[PDB]
Order: sequence, then structure tokens, then C-alpha cells
Amino acid sequence: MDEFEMIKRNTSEIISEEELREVLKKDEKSAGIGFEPSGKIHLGHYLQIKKMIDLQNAGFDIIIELADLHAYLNQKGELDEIRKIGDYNKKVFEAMGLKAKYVYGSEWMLDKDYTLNVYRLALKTTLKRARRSMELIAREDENPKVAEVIYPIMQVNSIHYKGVDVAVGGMEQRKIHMLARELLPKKVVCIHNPVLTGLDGEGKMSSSKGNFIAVDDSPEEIRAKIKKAYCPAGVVEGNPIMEIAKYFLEYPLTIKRPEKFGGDLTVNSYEELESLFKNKELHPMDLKNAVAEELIKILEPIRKRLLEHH
Amino acid sequence: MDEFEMIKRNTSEIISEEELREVLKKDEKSAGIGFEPSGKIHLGHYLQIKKMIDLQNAGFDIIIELADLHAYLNQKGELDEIRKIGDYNKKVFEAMGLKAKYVYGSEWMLDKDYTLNVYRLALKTTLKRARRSMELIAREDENPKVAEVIYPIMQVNSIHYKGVDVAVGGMEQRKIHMLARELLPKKVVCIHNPVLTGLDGEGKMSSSKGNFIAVDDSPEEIRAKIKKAYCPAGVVEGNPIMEIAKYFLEYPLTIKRPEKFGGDLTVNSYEELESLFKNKELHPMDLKNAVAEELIKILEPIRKRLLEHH
Ligand SMILES: CC(C)(Br)C(=O)Nc1ccc(C[C@H](N)C(=O)O)cc1
Ligand SMILES: CC(C)(Br)C(=O)Nc1ccc(C[C@H](N)C(=O)O)cc1
Repeated sequence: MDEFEMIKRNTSEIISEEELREVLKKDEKSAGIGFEPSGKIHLGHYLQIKKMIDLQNAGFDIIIELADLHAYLNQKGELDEIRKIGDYNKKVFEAMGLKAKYVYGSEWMLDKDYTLNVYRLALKTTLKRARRSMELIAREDENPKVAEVIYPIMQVNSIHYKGVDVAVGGMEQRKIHMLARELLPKKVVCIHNPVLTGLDGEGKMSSSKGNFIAVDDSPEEIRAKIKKAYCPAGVVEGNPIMEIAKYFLEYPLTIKRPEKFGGDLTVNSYEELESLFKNKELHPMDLKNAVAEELIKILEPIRKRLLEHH
Repeated sequence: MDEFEMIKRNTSEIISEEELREVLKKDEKSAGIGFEPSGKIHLGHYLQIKKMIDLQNAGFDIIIELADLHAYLNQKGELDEIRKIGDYNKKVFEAMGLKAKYVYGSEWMLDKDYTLNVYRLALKTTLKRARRSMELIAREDENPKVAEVIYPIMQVNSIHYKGVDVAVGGMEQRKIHMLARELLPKKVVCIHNPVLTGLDGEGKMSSSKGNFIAVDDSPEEIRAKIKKAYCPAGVVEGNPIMEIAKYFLEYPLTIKRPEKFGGDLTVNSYEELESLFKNKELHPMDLKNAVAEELIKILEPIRKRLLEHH
């Protein structure tokens, strides 16, 4: 692959491709993503950090916002506690191999100039639009707070303030990103990563829904989680195990199985793996076993770096 | 009257009376109101400044917020223009005889501490509540902006930040004030003045509805405005002319009229005036003539101070 196709790989959408082409030519180009600090860092975070790495390899300076005020506004607790978890997440992202500028949003979100532009943007952001942009982000609340509609403006403002050429996020960030593209003088290139399905297939992988594999889960726990995971034979869509094979595993992939079940199977691409699964040539139990053992090897250096701290 | 009854006079409500009693005892007590800067200063503004004067006479230090960022958030234009009109309004309020601390909201509304508490309060203010509190304040907008729900939080925050014991406003400010009483550690005493009816009786006196008498209107213009004004015989409620007699005129009041219409009439109180009007003992034309001529004499020193600037 070339640089553009390496950035595009395993993304849901790039907004837009020609604009990304314009960016790649620059000697200096920056790319940002922000994370509300999370008690566990899971495969959904890893997918996005993997993509920030792809950009760093393509010559981007990477900015990681530890979004403490966003988490505060989205009801994750008190600021000092959120910042502690932010610092923990930083260590995890470094353990994943991302050397970047890790910044707390509150480092600039209280500047007078920034705050004035929050108010400028509030004047151009309709309440309906702001709520639409938060539908997949806002913490469930039967009595939604004003903080919910401040949140999207502040993300747009930070895209403006930190001056990134590229914003990266999960597909759930797309409407906030389409606000930023509409409201800001410089249109940011937006790279949207897929939203992983949760292990039970009930919804999306979520830190608060307990349907995730954490990057520092133990081998036994990964095996237990994958064993129980939704994985209907032949079904690829909404299949979290097929998702993990697509987004995290390396190919060629040797799938070990007994000779009585057709013997070990070497598949050279996820597309062949999908073909072998769509028609029950590969059983869920054998897919799960290989997905488990290979995911373990992938996360091992991460877990190990984190374990060494003890 | 004593101090409490002088403050209460011609108010719609005091929240609450016992709390105001506690305040009056203090050697130092402050009272605030804020005005979005307005191209014309009208009898509605004067009624509130008259009440700030009542408080100043009762030993309050008065704070007048020229609410430039509020007007900005409520779509009155650009900040520099709004501030010009703010400075004009200050001159008008001084011409009314109020010597006070006149402060632009933007002087403190961009402080880091203030802005952080905006976000704290956004977490405790529901979007429904915030919109309810703005129903009589927000500029008409088919596509309401996020600025609309930031506005009420910022007013509450300023009540907190500027530390007033008493907040004064028209009845349309009551729901914002009931937020401040619920959210802030120190419960502010709220003094609500009536909302004057517009001259056509169609609604409330408004700077943007052209149904007002401005304090610097010329005598001929006051007469023309009062002549055309809604004033049905016997009807006192919603009658702007009866309102002006109640809130602005001094009693005893001599009402001049021809001998053929019963001759000049001296009424010692608005209550007697209301009695003489409820049963058509006093005609609208005669009420209007006296209300016009006496309102002119009341506003004359104000108009004159303002004219001297030319
Ligand atoms: C400033 C830059 C460009 Br790094 C940026 O994109 N900031 C940002 C991004 C995402 C989030 C949280 C996010 N909405 C979520 O749901 O987790 C917060 C802040
Ligand atoms: C800070 C203090 C205590 Br002086 C205060 O009350 N500020 C305040 C009051 C009213 C308004 C505007 C008002 N909502 C309107 O509709 O005109 C803006 C700011």
C-alpha cells in the first residue's frame, strides 16, 4: 500500500479523500483525536490509536486530547479524578506504541479567547443540531443538561484552536465533525473509524456497557470473553469475532484445528477468512480459538509494558 | 412608608419578604440588575431604575450590568456595537438620577474561574429548565441556538460572581432567578417589577415592538403616543395609561378638564384614580391629557440632561 491507502485501510469514511490528498503533500501536518478518560482502555480505543499510528507513520504530528472537561461535561465525575484516569490512559496509549503530544483539554479550554469563541459558535449552532450530534455520545440522562449541548461546540472549538489538519474519531463523532466543517474557517479532514460491536452483539463496544475486551485483559479473560461472544456461523455482519480478525489480526493467519475438523488452515487475507466463514467452511469454535490466541499475542506487549509498572 | 414598604411599593413580588428583612439590617448590602443594551431606553427601563433608586435610598450599593455578552448571546449584534449602546444606556441611567457602579458583563465573564463555573452550572441545569427560563427573553428564532440556553446560566453565574444580596428584574426574569435560588450556595433576594403593557395593549412594552414611550421622547411625541394608546373606558387591567399613572405619576394629582366635563379633579391616590376610572367618572380623553402632561414633566429633567450633551 501507499500512504493514502495505508491511512484509509479499515476506516469507515474519509471526509474527504481529495482533501486528505492535499494534506499529505505538506511537510508539516497534524492529526488529532480526543478521548474522554476511561477506566478501561479497550479494543475500540486501540483501533483509533492504531489509526493515529498510521498517520504518524505518514508524517503527521499527533495530538491526543485527554478530554477532561468533555468527560466532566458528559458526567464522568469530578475533574481531578478524571485527570487521574486521563494520566492512566496516556500510559496505556504509550504502551500501545504511540509517541505523541498528550494534552488535557482544560489546558486551553479556559483561555479567554477560546471561551469567547465558544459563545460565537453557540450563536451559530442550533440546539437541535447540537443534540443530534450528541445522540451517540451523551451519557444517558432522562433530564438532559445544558452541558450536553455545550460539549459539541467545545469539540469544534478545539479543532479550531489546536489547528489540526485532520480529526480522527469513531463514526459516532461524524455529526460533531460535520459541524466543525460547517462552522470553522479551515475545513478539517475527518477520518472515521468503525464502531466495534460489543461481545454479546447487543450493541457497540462500550466502556460503560461491559461488552469489551480491554487491552490489558489477561489471557484467560480474553479466552473467556471470546468463548461467550456472539458468533453465529456464516454471519459476518455484527459479528465481533470477525471484526477482531479484520481490524486487529495479521495475515497470513494460520488457524489451528484438529485433523478431524479439517486440519490447520492458513488464510492469506481477512477477505478469504470472511469467505471461509460465510459458508460454514470455518467453524465459530475454531475461529474463536484462533482469534483468541492471536489477539492475546497482539496485546501481550501492551499488557507486559503495563505489568512492568508493578 | 418605612424602608421595606418603600422597596415593596409597585413591585409584583419579593422573593422573599423575610429574606429581604434579613438583608435590610446589614450595614453593607448590594443590589443588582442587568440590561441588554437597548437602542431606546423606555418606561420599562425607567421603572426598574426607579426601583434601584429605592434600594439605593435604603442603603444598597447598586450594580448595573451593561449586559454586553448577554445581548451578544441573545443576537443583538456585534460586541463592539453593543458596548457603544451600553455606554449610551449608562448615560441615560445616570440622567435618571442613579449614581451606581455600571459594569460590562464581559469585564468578568471571560475569567477562568467564572467560565469553569459556567460549566459546573451547565451540569446542573436541564435543557428544558433553561429553555423555560428564556421563554420571555430569547429573541424570536425559528432555529433556537445553543446561545439561548447558555444565557440563563451566565446570568445565574454573575449573580454568584458579583455577590449581590438582591437581584432586581422584570417578572420575565423570575425563572432565571428561581434557578439562581436553586443552584447557588447563597440564596439571592429577588425583586420583580411589573411588566408594562405596550401602548396598543397588544402585549408588553418592548424595545423591538415599537409600543413604548422612550424617556427622551419629545413632548409632542409623548402626546401623540398616548393619544393613540389603548385606553378603554372603565377598563383598568391591561390599560397602559392607567399603568403609567400608577407607576410614574405623583399624587395628589390634579386632572385638568373643562367645566362642561365636570371641571378639574384632584385625586389623592392612584386607588382613587382607579375608582374614578372603573366607573366612567373620569373619561379616557381627560385621563390621557393629564397622564401625557404629567409624564412629560416627569421625563423633562431626563430629556434635558440628555439634550445638554448636544
Ligand atoms: C482537539 C482535538 C482535535 Br485532539 C479533538 O479532536 N478533541 C476532542 C476529540 C474527541 C473528544 C471526545 C469524544 N467526543 C468522545 O466521545 O470520546 C473530546 C475532544
Ligand atoms: C450580575 C447581576 C446581579 Br447585576 C445581574 O443580575 N446580571 C444580569 C441581569 C439581567 C440581564 C439581562 C436580562 N436577562 C434581560 O432580559 O434584559 C443580564 C445580566
